Amino acid sequence: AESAANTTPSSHRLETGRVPALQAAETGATSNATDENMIETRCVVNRNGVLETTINHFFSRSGLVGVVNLTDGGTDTTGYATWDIDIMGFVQLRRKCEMFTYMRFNAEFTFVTTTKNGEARPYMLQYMYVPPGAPKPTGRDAFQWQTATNPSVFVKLTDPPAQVSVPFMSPASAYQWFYDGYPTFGQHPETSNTTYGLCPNNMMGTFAVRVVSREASQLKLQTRVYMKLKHVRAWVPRPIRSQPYLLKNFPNYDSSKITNSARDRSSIKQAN
Amino acid sequence: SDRVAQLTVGNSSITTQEAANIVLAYGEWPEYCPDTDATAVDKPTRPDVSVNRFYTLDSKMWQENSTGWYWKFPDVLNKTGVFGQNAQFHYLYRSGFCLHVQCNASKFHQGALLVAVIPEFVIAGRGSNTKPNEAPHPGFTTTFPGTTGATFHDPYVLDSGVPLSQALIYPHQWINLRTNNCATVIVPYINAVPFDSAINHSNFGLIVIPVSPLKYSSGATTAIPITITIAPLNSEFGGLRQAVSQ
Amino acid sequence: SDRVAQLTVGNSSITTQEAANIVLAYGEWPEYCPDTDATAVDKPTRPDVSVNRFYTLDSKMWQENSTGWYWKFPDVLNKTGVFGQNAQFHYLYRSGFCLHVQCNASKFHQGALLVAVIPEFVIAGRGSNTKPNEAPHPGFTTTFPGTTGATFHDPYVLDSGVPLSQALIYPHQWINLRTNNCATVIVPYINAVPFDSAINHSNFGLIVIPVSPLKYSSGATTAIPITITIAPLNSEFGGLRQAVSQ
Amino acid sequence: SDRVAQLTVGNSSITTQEAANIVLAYGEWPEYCPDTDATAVDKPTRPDVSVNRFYTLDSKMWQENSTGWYWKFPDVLNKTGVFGQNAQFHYLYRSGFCLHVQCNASKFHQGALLVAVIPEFVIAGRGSNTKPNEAPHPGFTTTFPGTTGATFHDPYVLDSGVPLSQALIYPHQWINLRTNNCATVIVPYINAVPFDSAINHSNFGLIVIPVSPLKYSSGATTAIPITITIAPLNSEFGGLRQAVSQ
Amino acid sequence: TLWYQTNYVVPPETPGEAYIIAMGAAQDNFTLKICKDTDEVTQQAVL
Amino acid sequence: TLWYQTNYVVPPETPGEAYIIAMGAAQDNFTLKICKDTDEVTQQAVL
Repeated sequence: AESAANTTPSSHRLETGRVPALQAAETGATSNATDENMIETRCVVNRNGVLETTINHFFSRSGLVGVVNLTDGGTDTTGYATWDIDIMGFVQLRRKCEMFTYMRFNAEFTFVTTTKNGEARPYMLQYMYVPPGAPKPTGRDAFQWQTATNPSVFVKLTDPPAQVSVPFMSPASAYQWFYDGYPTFGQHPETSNTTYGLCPNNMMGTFAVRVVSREASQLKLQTRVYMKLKHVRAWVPRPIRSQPYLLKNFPNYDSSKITNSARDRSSIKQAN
Repeated sequence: SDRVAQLTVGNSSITTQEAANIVLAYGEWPEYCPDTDATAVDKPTRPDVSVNRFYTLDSKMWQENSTGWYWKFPDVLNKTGVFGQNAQFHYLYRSGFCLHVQCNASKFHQGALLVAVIPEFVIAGRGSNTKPNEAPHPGFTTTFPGTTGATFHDPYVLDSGVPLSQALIYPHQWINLRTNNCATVIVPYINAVPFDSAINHSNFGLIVIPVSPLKYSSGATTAIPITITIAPLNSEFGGLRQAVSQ
Repeated sequence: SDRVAQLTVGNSSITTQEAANIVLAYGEWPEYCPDTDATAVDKPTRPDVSVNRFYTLDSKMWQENSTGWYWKFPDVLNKTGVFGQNAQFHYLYRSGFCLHVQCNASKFHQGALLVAVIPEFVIAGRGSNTKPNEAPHPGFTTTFPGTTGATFHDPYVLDSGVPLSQALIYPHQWINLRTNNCATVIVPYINAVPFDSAINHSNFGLIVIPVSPLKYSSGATTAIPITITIAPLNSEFGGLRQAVSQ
Repeated sequence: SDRVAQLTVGNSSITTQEAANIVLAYGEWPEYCPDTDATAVDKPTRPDVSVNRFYTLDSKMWQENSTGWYWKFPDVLNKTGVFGQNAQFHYLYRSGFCLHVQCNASKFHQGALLVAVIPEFVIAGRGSNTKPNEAPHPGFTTTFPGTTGATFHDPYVLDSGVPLSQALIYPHQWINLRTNNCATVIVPYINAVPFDSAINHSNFGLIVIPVSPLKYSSGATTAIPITITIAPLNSEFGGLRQAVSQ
Repeated sequence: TLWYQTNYVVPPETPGEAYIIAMGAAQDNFTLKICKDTDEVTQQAVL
Repeated sequence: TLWYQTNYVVPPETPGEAYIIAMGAAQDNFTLKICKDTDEVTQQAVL
């Protein structure tokens, strides 16, 4: 189906027994009433395309995913900056992604790093991908920055932004943003279930970054992560959320102060 | 020739007089796990009779100020019968389900219900606190209601932040008291893993929400219950060990 | 397979649930004027969409002391829409009509209506004066009621001196509130001339007369309207000139 | 295609709208006496029209405290019409019967009746006396009620010492006021002799017993009659002599 | 055992007390064995 | 626009207030074009 649909010429009917406009909705099915079994239409050939509305063209946008700060002070400094990789931090890509239950794709992370007031000095950075189970680096001159059996990218600030391709690395067959269950066994409390809905097969390690130098660098960088989806497959479509997001890794909403799905009108018998 | 039906599974049978056609979820029948998609090595067990039958839950009176109810299907019949006993001893589980919701009334009552399944139906906490120490989370009887069931607080947002109006994308069916008095949905095994524990993870959940209120004149009957039966089609179990409770 | 029907003409559609079979008047379908029977020379116009559709008139409440109503079909939709605009500019006119009268109620109301067409339905004056100067004659809104309609004074004699009992020779249909809630009559062009003015001559007229009175118990609904829709099948127009009003 | 029926026998016809299928007693149609089973020598008469038609008896109001009624079929229409006149002059008799019991109500009434035939339905006397001089015996209007009918005293034991619960072995049919409003049983000639007197011996008897009581709300209709019609199929008569009364 | 699945709902101006008649029979595989006397009758009067 | 054709007639002892549920979908010739951001969400709290 490279185009939308064509309409065949129709005419009028005056006879009993054939009722196409009485599709019962109690059956759970969608009404299959076409134009040709209704008001008299003409012959039109439609050449409008359906290529843009596909999933692969709908999820091939980058969007912002994470913002990582790097203070690099002089007396209360940290040096490194870890950031756990998750996409449920910015409600735009999350709202676009949470209209399905199970997804599977590849990523094209792009890292854009700038300075506080805005400037690009030729300082060399080091982006490190720490998988789950590998030790996290503690310090700007730690032992973990040797990057042996560990992927890393060396790029400067004046260079174009780096861009690496990340495969599908979940231990299960697909991703899922809705896990109605519990990660452990035993007795579960009733007051505060901080373990309910915790997606087990979604953790993907921690992203790290430091500045390659000896002493220090009096600068405050701020890098942004842009993740593009590709080779994506979606299952079990879910309705789109109509409530404002409130938490990072828990779908919640305000019990009072509920937002309606539509705006208000003056009267029901008025279209304006 | 279509408003009558007799569903027989095992040693149970469900007869009806006013019914619509059965709803088959996503066009897929429940089938056994193929050897290509499997990942375990131990041979799974298949009782095929004692765990494949219509288990009837309790009935709930549908008043005028009712909001709705929901269940978790690999948790409701998790303590009742051979299915529950077989699911407490094993670690892996895979099955489909056949659904049937009864709600009859006279030809003078009015109202309509919406019965549908929601895969991965995660319950949302209700509150306006963003601190991790006071953020409200649902309890265990709210997440896993058991064989009894749980009620809704804000059924307009499905108690999940998702609007009820768009919930027609799920496999659904209506119970309109002027058209029929029962609704039937057959659902296959929907998961991103071949086998999964039937205790620490509910696959999906049934929901009954009256959108059109129940109305009747003074003098008619006033007890209108909602009865639900569940058939675990094509059950498989693996990883045999000691029996756990929860 | 017969009590359901969907009549689609142009951009309109009429769905029903309780219907009898459609009545075809005198066994003749509405067809275009053949060249043998024609007498004009100018080419007629045929819009085929904008004048061929279901125009819905107003509704009339059917009380207990109701007598009946009647219309004049090439006069009712003579000022409303493209059909009326096309009929005011032209001098000749020829078309058939599809009829549909809606009247629904509960299963506790009783009563029956008689909807039928009467070709050349001339209204009679009511009086006992034989002098030409005082003999009563009907007014213009009585002869040509318009899109609103007119009521009966003596519906037993059809307001014409002709008994209602013998009016079953016309193409008729009953609306019995225990059997159906709609009636459909398709009528061709009936005239002794091929083309005729649609302003100074009404071909026929619809009549709705409740012979069985409307009865119900205290507590039920009390607003029972009568809705009518008209489809001008196979319209033709000729003799184009300036638009006249009446 | 099955809930409608028109039974036409002779110059009579019975139309219905809510009916179950006809019941054919013991799988045998009423047929004429074959020459092998016959024992008389004189030629039998066969009117074939005037004695083969639907004779309608009286109607009986079915109240709330009703117990039931019964008849004797070669005795009910024994004084009414050409069948009775032909049966009073002759000595031998042989015929089958077609049955039809009407009982209509609204869709708000409830109750169920049991109409069945009992071959050799002998009435039992009611009492606790074993002496031959005081043992109670039924009267002639109790054994042979005539065209009117007789009522039951203890319909739980069928007024015969035999329980009503086991009376479903006879050719029976139910009249459930939510399903149908008529019941039809066709019965052949059942006797241990080819021909028999239609005056001193009733072959079988119809019985109508309301097991489910009649119930309705205040405001509905209160007159619920039971109407019965009888068709003497395949009548034969022999042994012509003077007319006797009883 | 006979249980209420949902309810007995009824419109107004309608009696809210119905009745269910229970009937019973046998199947095609029903078979009997050794015959004896019944226990429905033990005593009898001299007729 | 939704109009009353004849009436809403009802027998006695029956509620005289019903409800109509409205549903909507698309046809086979429904097609979309240029993608953009939605206007259902503009502000967001720091999660």
